[PDB]
Amino acid sequence: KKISGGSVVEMQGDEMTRIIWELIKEKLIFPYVELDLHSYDLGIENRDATNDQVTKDAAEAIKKHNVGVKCATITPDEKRVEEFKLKQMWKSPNGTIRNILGGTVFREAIICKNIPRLVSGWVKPIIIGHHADQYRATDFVVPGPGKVEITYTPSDGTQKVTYLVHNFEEGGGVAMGMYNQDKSIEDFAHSSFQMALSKGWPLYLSTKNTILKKYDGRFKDIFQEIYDKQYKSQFEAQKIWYEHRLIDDMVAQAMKSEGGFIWACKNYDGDVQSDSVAQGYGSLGMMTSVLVCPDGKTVEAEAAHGTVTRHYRMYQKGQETSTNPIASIFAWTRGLAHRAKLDNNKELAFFANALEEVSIETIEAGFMTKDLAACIKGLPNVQRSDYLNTFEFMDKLGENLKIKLAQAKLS
Amino acid sequence: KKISGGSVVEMQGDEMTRIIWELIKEKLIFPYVELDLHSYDLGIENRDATNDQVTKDAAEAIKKHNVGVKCATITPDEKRVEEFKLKQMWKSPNGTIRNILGGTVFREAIICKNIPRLVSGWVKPIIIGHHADQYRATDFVVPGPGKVEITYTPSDGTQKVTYLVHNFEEGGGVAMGMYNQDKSIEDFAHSSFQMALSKGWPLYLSTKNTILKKYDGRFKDIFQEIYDKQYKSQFEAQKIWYEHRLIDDMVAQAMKSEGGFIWACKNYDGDVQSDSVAQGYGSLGMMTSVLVCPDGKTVEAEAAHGTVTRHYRMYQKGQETSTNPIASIFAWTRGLAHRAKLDNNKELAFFANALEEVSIETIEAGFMTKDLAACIKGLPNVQRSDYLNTFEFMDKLGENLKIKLAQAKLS
Ligand SMILES: NC(=O)c1ccc[n+]([C@@H]2O[C@H](COP(=O)([O-])OP(=O)(O)OC[C@H]3O[C@@H](n4cnc5c(N)ncnc54)[C@H](OP(=O)(O)O)[C@@H]3O)[C@@H](O)[C@H]2O)c1
Ligand SMILES: NC(=O)c1ccc[n+]([C@@H]2O[C@H](COP(=O)([O-])OP(=O)(O)OC[C@H]3O[C@@H](n4cnc5c(N)ncnc54)[C@H](OP(=O)(O)O)[C@@H]3O)[C@@H](O)[C@H]2O)c1
Ligand SMILES: Cc1nc(NCc2cc3cc(Cl)ccc3[nH]c2=O)ccc1C#N
Ligand SMILES: Cc1nc(NCc2cc3cc(Cl)ccc3[nH]c2=O)ccc1C#N
Repeated sequence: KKISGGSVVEMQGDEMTRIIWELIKEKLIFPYVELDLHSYDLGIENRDATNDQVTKDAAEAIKKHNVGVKCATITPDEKRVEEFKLKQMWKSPNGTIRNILGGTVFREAIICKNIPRLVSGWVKPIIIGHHADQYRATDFVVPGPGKVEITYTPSDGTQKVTYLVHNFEEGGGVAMGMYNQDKSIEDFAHSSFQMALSKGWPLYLSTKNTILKKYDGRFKDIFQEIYDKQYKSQFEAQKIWYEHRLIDDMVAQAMKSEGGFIWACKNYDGDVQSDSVAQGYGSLGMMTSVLVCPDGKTVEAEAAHGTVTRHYRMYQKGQETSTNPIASIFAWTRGLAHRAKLDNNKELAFFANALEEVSIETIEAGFMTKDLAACIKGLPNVQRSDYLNTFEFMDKLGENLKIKLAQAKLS
Repeated sequence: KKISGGSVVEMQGDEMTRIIWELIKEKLIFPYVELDLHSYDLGIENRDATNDQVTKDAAEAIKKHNVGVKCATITPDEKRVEEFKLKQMWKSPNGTIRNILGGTVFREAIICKNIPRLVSGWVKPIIIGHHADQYRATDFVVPGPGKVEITYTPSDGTQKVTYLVHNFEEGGGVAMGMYNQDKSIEDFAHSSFQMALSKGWPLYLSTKNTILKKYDGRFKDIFQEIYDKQYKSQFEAQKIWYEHRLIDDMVAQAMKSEGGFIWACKNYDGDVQSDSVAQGYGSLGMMTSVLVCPDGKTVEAEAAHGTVTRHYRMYQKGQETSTNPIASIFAWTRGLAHRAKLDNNKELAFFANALEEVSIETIEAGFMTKDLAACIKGLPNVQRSDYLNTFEFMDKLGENLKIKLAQAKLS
């Protein structure tokens, strides 16, 4: 008998991650779990043939079913449009899914004891939620002298208000306007509080409300009042807390820490690709994300990395690859964990736990892909004997998962 | 006789760095250099007694004599007001000096062969330049539904451009105008190019011009314009170069590099206190911060760390301290090096370089403070015999500086 897993939305993607994804299904999920599988094919070719309709259906299906697990997908640029002979430059599937579901993206690196962290003392997870404000900035060029003003015009016909941004008296420059709605800050707080409670770690919000007393102040105030009104009691009953920190203070305290907290980052750039610390552990192969909706009901899980084109080109040319499947595995285990939580499914919750722990324990036992060996050894000194290829590593996790599940049949 | 060093503005500070600062003066500078020394005591008690007049006079003195070397100071919080019975929560002296002088801050880690880096590849210094954006922003509350717009009116009156920032439809929020003058971007480029030519390293500018196509577009354009018109020649002379990089590209490239480059960071997210990589090595006492004014002629140097309160507590209680003075020493050498460039002073240029080498050479020979020995071995495997205390380390440097300067009659 396999475990009854229930309703899961699954999105197939592109290139190397598509390959790894099928291995995870074939070798780690399907042998143990029976799913009411809502599979959508978000490969670039299927997205093109359906005029991106598959991406919309998949999003609507997560809304309906509450648990999405997504493979990484090609976001087409002009070079991909030539490669695939695409009908048009299809928007990022991630963009499409985000704006339908709403939510806050939380990223977390998976800790192995034998894999050096940026701070050696980091042994508990650090979980970063970003809002999105560069993404809704209206920026322009100031060609020469003149006034830049930002104005608020009430919908109710009361007096417009005007604020001077700058009087350019000599020469030009550059100017932009940025906003946040109360509604989005409330969603971000709720997603942020829901996560801390569910992982049982404390929550920090970092801002620069010393400089931006109004803009960042609003984030501090909404978080604080939603905490007091709605979450304080639950937090104290898990012996955790919420606290606001100035960014300077948060960074300082985080580098002194052991980890084990949620960090809500009111920030200009929330991209993984521009975050040194995300990029200064193992690979993006050890970075997982979850989109958490404010309801605390609906979750979408993916690897924080891309389709690993470089490795895929090697795999088409027949050459040996060593691609880290951990972030992709943890998309599955976080989705199934959330499935298990919604359905009070003790067996699926155990299984999801077992697969996370077999993943960490396999790497901790010395069995790893090249990227992780390069972290221990330095890339110049890595030998073939220090690591496993993609298929060798997936077979080793399969071996260990079988053994841990056989042993667990004593409870 | 000693070397004639000329005018230097020196700023005394607080707690552990004040102890080390005097020790550097008595053991490494004063025995070999005579200064026309303009000394300002920026200790918290003298700031309070003078109602922070000493801070304002010290900044004016830097503008007049062109070279400042500053010890770390206490930035008062509520606990410091209590501790010292302060009259007011005085503003950071760094802030007061920064906003008085303006210009570009460059932070740089000091590299030793035997001290591990956050990335092994890093064997040459990475110098980050940032302007001294979000400080001159107008932020406000959008009290309820309506249109937030930003509008440009040229002083000639020939046009009116209105951009929608956001139509608030579902309650209110916050909004914000930001600007930059072309002169400020030009000052930032000139400093960045001069630093690259002065150090013999290539220069990268990073922006987010994929999203802020115009705001960051203007940065990219002005840097390219200034390069092509007045630096390309001298860059090719010194076999270095200048390129723009998308921040997403720049980080990944940087983690896979050997270092040895200047990194102009356009980034509202951007200052040393909110940079996690810089905190890593700053808190080792291996990071300097040089403010470089537009003129090209005025610099303030300091350690990128605090007063090291915990070690001061240990010293007040008679415990042995092992505090790293390298960043404090490199503030002096960077300041003396600039003094020497201005005055065309070969003897002082030589002394400055000779002290940097002695410091690095002493650590490479295995003589270091606890934190450095902890970096190599791990704190748990550190024995007393692996490190020197504050005074033993300053004695070793002194002894080693005397040897190297005595052998300035050998070759
Ligand atoms: N759907 C998504 O979530 C998402 C997000 C980002 C990008 N993408 C898409 O992915 C495609 C490729 O983007 P990209 O190559 O810039 O980014 P990427 O696929 O994340 O790969 C960047 C590099 O990081 C390393 N790396 C990333 N994931 C790894 C893993 N699992 N195991 C080992 N090494 C790993 C590899 O470095 P080495 O080459 O040094 O070995 C790889 O070439 C694009 O078409 C883009 O649109 C999708
Ligand atoms: N003017 C400035 O330059 C400046 C900038 C920031 C802070 N500050 C002021 O500094 C005061 C104290 O702040 P803080 O103690 O949290 O920050 P800090 O002085 O940077 O020290 C923080 C920790 O970093 C390590 N560390 C820093 N410098 C070190 C060195 N030279 N050698 C060895 N270890 C070193 C120590 O870690 P361990 O304890 O684990 O050894 C120390 O406790 C505050 O009142 C603040 O206002 C001023
Ligand atoms: C323990 C660890 N956790 C990570 N979690 C995500 C994350 C942490 C983080 C921490 C800091 Cl201090 C700054 C930026 C960060 N960005 C991240 O994406 C990322 C890297 C590492 C490491 N090493
Ligand atoms: C070799 C080295 N150089 C440093 N230079 C300054 C610096 C580099 C840097 C690099 C990156 Cl990839 C990201 C942020 C950074 N911030 C900095 O302040 C900082 C740390 C280290 C180290 N290890």
